Amino acid sequence: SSSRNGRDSAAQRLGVKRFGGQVVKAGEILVRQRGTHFHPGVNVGRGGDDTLFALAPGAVEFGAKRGRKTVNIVPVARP
Amino acid sequence: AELKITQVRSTIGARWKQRESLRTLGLKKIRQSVVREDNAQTRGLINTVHHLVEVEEVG
Amino acid sequence: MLIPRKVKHRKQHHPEQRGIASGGTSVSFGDYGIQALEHAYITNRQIESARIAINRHIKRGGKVWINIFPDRPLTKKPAETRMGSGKGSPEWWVANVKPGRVLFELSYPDEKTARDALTRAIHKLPIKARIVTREE
Amino acid sequence: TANIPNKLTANVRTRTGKGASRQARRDGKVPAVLYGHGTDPQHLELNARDFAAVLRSHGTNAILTLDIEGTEQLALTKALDVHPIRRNIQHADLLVVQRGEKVTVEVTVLVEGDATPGTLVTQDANTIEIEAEALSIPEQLTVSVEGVEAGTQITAGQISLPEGVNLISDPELLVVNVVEAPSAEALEEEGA
Amino acid sequence: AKRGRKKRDRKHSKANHGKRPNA
RNA sequence: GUUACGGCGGUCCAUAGCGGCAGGGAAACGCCCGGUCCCAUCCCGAACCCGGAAGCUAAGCCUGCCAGCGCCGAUGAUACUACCCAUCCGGGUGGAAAAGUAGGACACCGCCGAACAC
RNA sequence: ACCUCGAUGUCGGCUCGUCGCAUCCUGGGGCUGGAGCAGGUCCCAAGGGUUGGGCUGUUCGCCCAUUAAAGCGGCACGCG
RNA sequence: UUGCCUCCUAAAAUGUAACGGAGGCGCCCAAAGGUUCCCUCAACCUGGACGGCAAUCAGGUGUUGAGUGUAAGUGCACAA
RNA sequence: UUUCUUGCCGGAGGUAGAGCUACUGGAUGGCCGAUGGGCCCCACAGGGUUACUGACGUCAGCCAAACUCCGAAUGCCGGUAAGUCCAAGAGUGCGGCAGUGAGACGGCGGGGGAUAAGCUCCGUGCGUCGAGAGGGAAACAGCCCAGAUCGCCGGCUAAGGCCCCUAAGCGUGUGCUAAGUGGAAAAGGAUGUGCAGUCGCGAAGACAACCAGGAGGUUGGCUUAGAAGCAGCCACCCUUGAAAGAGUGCGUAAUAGCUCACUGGUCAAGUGAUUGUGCGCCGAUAAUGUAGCGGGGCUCAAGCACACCGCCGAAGCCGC
Ligand SMILES: [Mg+2]
Ligand SMILES: [Mg+2]
Ligand SMILES: [Mg+2]
Ligand SMILES: [Mg+2]
Ligand SMILES: [Mg+2]
Ligand SMILES: [Mg+2]
Ligand SMILES: [Mg+2]
Ligand SMILES: [Mg+2]
Ligand SMILES: [Mg+2]
Ligand SMILES: [Mg+2]
Ligand SMILES: [Mg+2]
Ligand SMILES: [Mg+2]
Ligand SMILES: [Mg+2]
Ligand SMILES: [Mg+2]
Ligand SMILES: [Mg+2]
Ligand SMILES: [Mg+2]
Ligand SMILES: [Mg+2]
Ligand SMILES: [Mg+2]
Ligand SMILES: [Mg+2]
Ligand SMILES: [Mg+2]
Ligand SMILES: [Mg+2]
Ligand SMILES: [Mg+2]
Ligand SMILES: [Mg+2]
Ligand SMILES: [Mg+2]
Ligand SMILES: [Mg+2]
Ligand SMILES: [Mg+2]
Ligand SMILES: [Mg+2]
Ligand SMILES: [Mg+2]
Ligand SMILES: [Mg+2]
Ligand SMILES: [Mg+2]
Ligand SMILES: [Mg+2]
Ligand SMILES: [Mg+2]
Ligand SMILES: [Mg+2]
Ligand SMILES: [Mg+2]
Ligand SMILES: [Mg+2]
Ligand SMILES: [Mg+2]
Ligand SMILES: [Mg+2]
Ligand SMILES: [Mg+2]
Ligand SMILES: [Mg+2]
Ligand SMILES: [Mg+2]
Ligand SMILES: [Mg+2]
Ligand SMILES: [Mg+2]
Ligand SMILES: [Mg+2]
Ligand SMILES: [Mg+2]
Ligand SMILES: [Mg+2]
Ligand SMILES: [Mg+2]
Ligand SMILES: [Mg+2]
Ligand SMILES: [Mg+2]
Ligand SMILES: [Mg+2]
Ligand SMILES: [Mg+2]
Ligand SMILES: [Mg+2]
Ligand SMILES: [Mg+2]
Ligand SMILES: [Mg+2]
Ligand SMILES: [Mg+2]
Ligand SMILES: [Mg+2]
Ligand SMILES: [Mg+2]
Ligand SMILES: [Mg+2]
Ligand SMILES: [Mg+2]
Ligand SMILES: [Mg+2]
Ligand SMILES: [Mg+2]
Ligand SMILES: [Mg+2]
Ligand SMILES: [Mg+2]
Ligand SMILES: [Mg+2]
Ligand SMILES: [Mg+2]
Ligand SMILES: [Mg+2]
Ligand SMILES: [Mg+2]
Ligand SMILES: [Mg+2]
Ligand SMILES: [Mg+2]
Ligand SMILES: [Mg+2]
Ligand SMILES: [Mg+2]
Ligand SMILES: [Mg+2]
Ligand SMILES: [Mg+2]
Ligand SMILES: [Mg+2]
Ligand SMILES: [Mg+2]
Ligand SMILES: [Mg+2]
Ligand SMILES: [Mg+2]
Ligand SMILES: [Mg+2]
Ligand SMILES: [Mg+2]
Ligand SMILES: [Mg+2]
Ligand SMILES: [Mg+2]
Ligand SMILES: [Mg+2]
Ligand SMILES: [Mg+2]
Ligand SMILES: [Mg+2]
Ligand SMILES: [Mg+2]
Repeated sequence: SSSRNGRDSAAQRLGVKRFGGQVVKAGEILVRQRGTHFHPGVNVGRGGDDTLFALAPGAVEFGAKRGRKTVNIVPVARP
Repeated sequence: AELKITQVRSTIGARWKQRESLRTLGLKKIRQSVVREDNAQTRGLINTVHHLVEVEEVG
Repeated sequence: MLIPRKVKHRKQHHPEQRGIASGGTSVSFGDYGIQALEHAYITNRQIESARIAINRHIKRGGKVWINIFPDRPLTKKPAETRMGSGKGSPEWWVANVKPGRVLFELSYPDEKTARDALTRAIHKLPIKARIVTREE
Repeated sequence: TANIPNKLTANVRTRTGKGASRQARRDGKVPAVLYGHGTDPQHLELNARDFAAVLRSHGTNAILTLDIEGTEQLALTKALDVHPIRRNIQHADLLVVQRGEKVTVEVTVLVEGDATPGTLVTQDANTIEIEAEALSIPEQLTVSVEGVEAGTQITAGQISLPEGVNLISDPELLVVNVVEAPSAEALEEEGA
Repeated sequence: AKRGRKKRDRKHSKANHGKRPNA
């Protein structure tokens, strides 16, 4: 007459936060995730909870490097 | 080549991109028509609202 | 009765019962088969009745292939009870059938007896089916 | 034993798509594609009625002589996409072929004759793969059952294979297995 | 269930186009 | 510049892999010989580390050829789908797979050094 | 949980009905494993009829004496 | 049943309800923290006294099927 | 103009679909054949025989919300070129004043329920009602059409319609229906009818009707009283041949007989069988009164399908 379940946790709002070709500031976090689904690419660092962030200003762009999806920051030219 | 677009249906019950495509075409009421160039932007803009308008080329 | 020895989850959603059978639409084991034409939930009750019908009709020697398995459980909450208090306990088993899927297949020497046993089986099913031969 | 190619007419599909295919299928025509070493996937409508007629007369595996707008080509049916229910042929695949060309194919195997009465003959593999020339392709080949002894298996390696044709399947693929006819107290003991 | 069937089916008129409130 | 060379790399990292057959030892790359010294084994100079040039293409390395396994893979059709018609059925216009077939592939590109006419 | 909580009175019996037929009797039949007598089953048929008591608050139900028969239901489980 | 965490529902961004479907948490480890360097498992075949498929030894095959304190998910053999 | 729309460009997904020898589980039938099962010679060595059970493996066909070697359309994030631009009366920021926080049905995707509810719970740059008048659906918040500034004794249309009620067609052409189907319903039954597709024979005369037959080996062997061919087993044999069936139905309970499937005949052209459909039939069945077209009436269609030709029709659009 009772359900032995009915509990869940809060949604953590994970996922890609900046997509390809998007200009970011240095320090912006770019994708929140659990494991390493996206590996840190060139000029992109990885946080303690596996959060990828940008170590330099530029444009986001994804890639594959030896069978590993990677995220990179590309230096846009100064006008 | 360029087209004339005449609105035949109305926007009651119409979804929002359809009404906005009609507004972007510059026509507001039924039986109102506009004339415009036959590029890909217009072709898509009327592809959205083909059920609401009718078009014919000039010449 | 055909019952799976265990299912990973014992309370699933109702099988989506749309589309045309893509897999399992040909007669391969025996020479004549029963091939479906409507979406349904063929329970193990129907399958057992149909198989016994075929065996009673042919009754001598011939192979009956039940190439569908009832392994999807439909639950039913106990009677006289209101809505709520969670999902019920599973208490019958089902194969999800699409129009196109050969349900039963038969191998037997002659023609008319085989056809008659197949239609005897068909009468026990909740769907329209047709007898299909090993050739195009 | 050369098989005479069958003469169909075909004409190039003007425009492609599911709408075009549905319309053509609605006008009693079959959409099909030529390919092979002709290195040109060529999209051809052909008569549905004549296609079905020649497939009846000479099975799935039969050479055709296609008349493409006057040009004359030799073709061989590679695959047929058929509806599971309405059973109409939807699409056809046509390798281009010429004389003296070995090609791999799948040929139906129809057991012939009566067996010894106490047991039933049952085929597991109805089709056997063979390597054979374009014209010399057998539409069907037979396997012998004439009063076998007690239950025994038959494999592709002991079949009377035609001349000019070569087995492709591994010789130890079972085709027809004679299995003892279930007794009264054995037939209804399996299935639950 | 005559009332329900007969109300539910008058949605299939030409002027209603297979739809009607309360089905 | 030539190289049946040695390194360091790259490629939405197998079209590059596995396997099979046939070759090579210029310098190189290795194996090989020893443990005096740095250093080392949860025991072992097997490994790692240090010294040497008696023997070798048997491997590693590299070269050539095989499509047997693994990999890649269309065109067309189909599934599915957005929007729109459409009194259930169903259809039209755009997008379009997976599987399968034709086939492809025994990698390609770069920068330094070695020997060689220079 | 759709109307009714600034009120839609709740069981059984009485009185009075009214309609359906899914027929209890009476009327017309087909098949019978229907000789007759008497039945079984199905079909057609709604004009009229369809009892009085004991036990129980009883409906239901059990029984007693009959009867051609002692029909089943809808109507705010008809009717304060 | 009430707070937290993980998954499915949840319709390929995020988010998404029900007394919907399944489980965990209220800790643990002074190393199970930091850095430096080194290594590759599980399983299978073959050969070995106890010793049996199974315990430790040796040869081979083995690219991830083992393991990751602890649920589940995302990860990790470049190794976490 | 930052908003929104459309085209193009740069992205990340794991849904629909599919696949599974790519994993985790389920799961069908074969094949070889263990280990473990029994037995012989005879030991509990060893060897082989046997319904063995039959690890593993392998062939073929499959299944999954919490499976994935794969995998869209849409949506979403950004950029970019334009569009609209005497307007969307658009974004964003600050402030003053709010109301709201009981939603409903319909389309599509789903959970709960019995893949019930005019049920309940979610998603939707989905709609309408709420908060919407006008036209259609007989009447009928939520369905279709269309958004009411006012006036007019003007015109054109939309959904729906054009025999009479009732505005406009008892419209034209070609077909279908006999059920008042149209104007409710299922499994399933059925020489209804139209069209299309193959198949067996067929003027060397076939299907029907009409006659002569339907035999010799020989009542085939099974438990019983007779299975003889007609309870229930084993299946498909020769001679005359044409015509004889290990004998088709009745019935003789067993036989017999009546017959039949099968050849000979006079007869005179079609005759039998499927498959795809277009319309119909039965199943069909409740209680105040026809009462499941709104009515009259309609097949001499006013029914249905396909083409075409007009018209009527709103507070929509135009005219003043
Ligand atoms: Mg979560
Ligand atoms: Mg850390
Ligand atoms: Mg931490
Ligand atoms: Mg779904
Ligand atoms: Mg299938
Ligand atoms: Mg599948
Ligand atoms: Mg049935
Ligand atoms: Mg009912
Ligand atoms: Mg509804
Ligand atoms: Mg490879
Ligand atoms: Mg050398
Ligand atoms: Mg040394
Ligand atoms: Mg060598
Ligand atoms: Mg080497
Ligand atoms: Mg691959
Ligand atoms: Mg394609
Ligand atoms: Mg309809
Ligand atoms: Mg593919
Ligand atoms: Mg409610
Ligand atoms: Mg009220
Ligand atoms: Mg009240
Ligand atoms: Mg009052
Ligand atoms: Mg009162
Ligand atoms: Mg009152
Ligand atoms: Mg009364
Ligand atoms: Mg009656
Ligand atoms: Mg009566
Ligand atoms: Mg009577
Ligand atoms: Mg009688
Ligand atoms: Mg009278
Ligand atoms: Mg009393
Ligand atoms: Mg009464
Ligand atoms: Mg009352
Ligand atoms: Mg009453
Ligand atoms: Mg009263
Ligand atoms: Mg009173
Ligand atoms: Mg999501
Ligand atoms: Mg989504
Ligand atoms: Mg919500
Ligand atoms: Mg708990
Ligand atoms: Mg650690
Ligand atoms: Mg440490
Ligand atoms: Mg080892
Ligand atoms: Mg844009
Ligand atoms: Mg894009
Ligand atoms: Mg992508
Ligand atoms: Mg997922
Ligand atoms: Mg699916
Ligand atoms: Mg599972
Ligand atoms: Mg899935
Ligand atoms: Mg605009
Ligand atoms: Mg405005
Ligand atoms: Mg505003
Ligand atoms: Mg509240
Ligand atoms: Mg609320
Ligand atoms: Mg709501
Ligand atoms: Mg509601
Ligand atoms: Mg829904
Ligand atoms: Mg629910
Ligand atoms: Mg509701
Ligand atoms: Mg909704
Ligand atoms: Mg209100
Ligand atoms: Mg209104
Ligand atoms: Mg509104
Ligand atoms: Mg609409
Ligand atoms: Mg007019
Ligand atoms: Mg109209
Ligand atoms: Mg009136
Ligand atoms: Mg008039
Ligand atoms: Mg008309
Ligand atoms: Mg007339
Ligand atoms: Mg007329
Ligand atoms: Mg006419
Ligand atoms: Mg009728
Ligand atoms: Mg009627
Ligand atoms: Mg009906
Ligand atoms: Mg029938
Ligand atoms: Mg008919
Ligand atoms: Mg007898
Ligand atoms: Mg006889
Ligand atoms: Mg006769
Ligand atoms: Mg009328
Ligand atoms: Mg007007
Ligand atoms: Mg106006």
